[PDB]
Amino acid sequence: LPEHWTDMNHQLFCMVQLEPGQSEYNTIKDKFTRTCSSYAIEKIERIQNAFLWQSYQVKKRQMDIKNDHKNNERLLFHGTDADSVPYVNQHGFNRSCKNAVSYGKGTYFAVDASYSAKDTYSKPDSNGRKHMYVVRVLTGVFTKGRAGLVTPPPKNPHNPTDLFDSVTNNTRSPKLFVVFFDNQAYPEYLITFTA
Amino acid sequence: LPEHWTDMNHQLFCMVQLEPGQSEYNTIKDKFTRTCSSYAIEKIERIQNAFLWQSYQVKKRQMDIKNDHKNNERLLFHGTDADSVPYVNQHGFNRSCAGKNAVSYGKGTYFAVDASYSAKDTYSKPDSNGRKHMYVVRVLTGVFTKGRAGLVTPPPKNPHNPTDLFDSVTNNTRSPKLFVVFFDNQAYPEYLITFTA
Ligand SMILES: O=c1[nH]c2sccc2c2cc(OCc3cccc(Br)c3)ccc12
Repeated sequence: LPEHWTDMNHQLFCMVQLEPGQSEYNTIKDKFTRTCSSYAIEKIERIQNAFLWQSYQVKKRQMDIKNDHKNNERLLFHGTDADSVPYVNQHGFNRSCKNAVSYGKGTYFAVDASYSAKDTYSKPDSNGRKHMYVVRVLTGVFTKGRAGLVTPPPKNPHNPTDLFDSVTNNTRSPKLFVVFFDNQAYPEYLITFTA
Repeated sequence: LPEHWTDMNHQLFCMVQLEPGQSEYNTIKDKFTRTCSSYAIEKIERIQNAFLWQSYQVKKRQMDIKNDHKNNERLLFHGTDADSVPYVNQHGFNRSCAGKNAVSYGKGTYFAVDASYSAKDTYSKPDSNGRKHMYVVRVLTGVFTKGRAGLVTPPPKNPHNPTDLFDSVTNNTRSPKLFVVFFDNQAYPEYLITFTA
């Protein structure tokens, strides 16, 4: 388990509220304020989920072998409703769980926090609180998505089981990625914020 | 990787044809013929898929820790069409590709206790040469309950703690004949039986 995690008294799941003004909080807040500087941050939590981390790291090691390079991970954003937050913290992102799915039936992740900050995604709750994850995503080798995909396309129609790792809206200048498998995304931080 | 697998000389995938009279072949044939005595096996292949095995074994270890001393794994059957076999061999069972079952206990991947169920033409569709295809699958059934057609994940054990889930669902908890799983890497395709009438 990562060095920057804090001790969990022999437990496997903890949400740790970050200390404002320390390097870790500052780094995550800056990623958010790059595009969401008009919002108000209530708190940032580090998600320490040993099981989800384990499964994700196995997939990363496999994708690093398959792709023969270690440039397969991106840090992306995911806005969701308050009622989904406990599920994501414990189980991560589930493609089987309203919004447009124009690039395929997977879990969507934004390059810019401002996109995930839309009320359609980070739905404000009874109190006006909005919720956005900072997510480690194994985007790997990607291609343009399209409606109705249930997996990424093959890299070559001649070898139909050798797949792209993810899809995007635009390969030259991506603003969203879609992944189609359990444990290709690790929810690393939860930002609680208002407009 | 299991020590009795063939050496794949650094390759990550291969299908190994088994020999009749070996215990490994005979136990699978016996498990199949217990309910499919009218069909005849062409061949049995051991599926050696390093990446699927790694991710499955991680999930098994997690479930064994979480459930504390449950037998979490069952050996079940899955009939499918020839067009799906390359994908399953490489990538396993994808709930997003699964058909609606004639009796639906949820939107997931279905596995049968009896080979006879998987042997129905509706699952193990005969190909253009009359070959039918059935996997023998290690499935992490864990702690289960009776499913419902509307499920896209197993239900919670307790409605006041919605994130603490059953591992799988079944048609009948007293006499299970099918199980449904809703997550990737909860089922390892271990053998492929090719068979005919
Ligand atoms: O942060 C997100 N959270 C959630 S919760 C349900 C969908 C999304 C989403 C979709 C996203 O893209 C959907 C989409 C799909 C097609 C065109 C355009 Br533009 C945008 C991007 C980010 C998120």
